[PDB]
Amino acid sequence: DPAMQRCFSAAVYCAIS
Amino acid sequence: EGLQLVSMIREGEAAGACPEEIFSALQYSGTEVPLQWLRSELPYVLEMVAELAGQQDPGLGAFSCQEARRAWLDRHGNLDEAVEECVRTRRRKVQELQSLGFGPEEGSLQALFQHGGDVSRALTELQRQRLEPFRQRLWD
Ligand SMILES: *CC(=O)Nc1ccc(NC(=O)C*)cc1
Ligand SMILES: [N]
Repeated sequence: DPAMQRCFSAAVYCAIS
Repeated sequence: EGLQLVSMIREGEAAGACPEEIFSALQYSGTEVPLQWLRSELPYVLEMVAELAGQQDPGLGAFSCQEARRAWLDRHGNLDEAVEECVRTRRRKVQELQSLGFGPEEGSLQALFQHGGDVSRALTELQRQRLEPFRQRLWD
């Protein structure tokens, strides 16, 4: 789950950019 | 354009599914995740950054969405680096305010939260909160 939060944060930044 | 995905993802929000779990399952299914949904879940990530920063250092108070957003953007979404920069930045401001006679006991932690971490806006708010006790004690 901590890996899932890290993936989500990185994925949301890629989407924002 | 198969808009079935976002309505189903909006179902998951209604049922109360975690955004990370929705995302991780879509990635395991080889399904293209709609970028519009990921972008729209930025406030969730920033609230995630802020409370993780609160867990990392209780006693620096609550972290604002503005402070989490700056750390998170500057660290390019790296969650662990964003939390650490969030904490380090706030501790610097709490010390800056401390150097002006406004420590956590005087309410600096809450003034930094209420004003998104701007030291200038927090200092003006703290000055007012020193002035009003005098106004009501000097008159009564
Ligand atoms: C686990 C993890 O960090 N995953 C991940 C998936 C995709 C992306 N990039 C985009 O979504 C563009 C980053 C990280
Ligand atoms: N992006």
